[PDB]
Amino acid sequence: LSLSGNVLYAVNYPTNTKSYWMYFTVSPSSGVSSVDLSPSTTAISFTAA
Amino acid sequence: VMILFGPGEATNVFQYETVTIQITPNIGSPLTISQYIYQPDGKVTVIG
Repeated sequence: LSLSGNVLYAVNYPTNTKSYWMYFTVSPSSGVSSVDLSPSTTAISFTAA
Repeated sequence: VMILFGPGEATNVFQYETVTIQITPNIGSPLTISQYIYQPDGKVTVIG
């Protein structure tokens, strides 16, 4: 997969005390082959180290 | 090698699909040909 858009981040602006969502767009890289994205098989990890 | 489609397989164009052709002679390994086909771009299109 390639990141194929900007990464958007939403917060309780202007107060910035609380965090709402992140949105971004992905597509299979270089148009070569299909990707299984089933939520049973695939993981998405998130870390703010 | 030329493949002409009949009214069955002709029914709509290959798009966002994998087409596989295999030639299997009576001696030796078969030749397996595979293309993922994007939308065709001309009267003839180069798919592979």
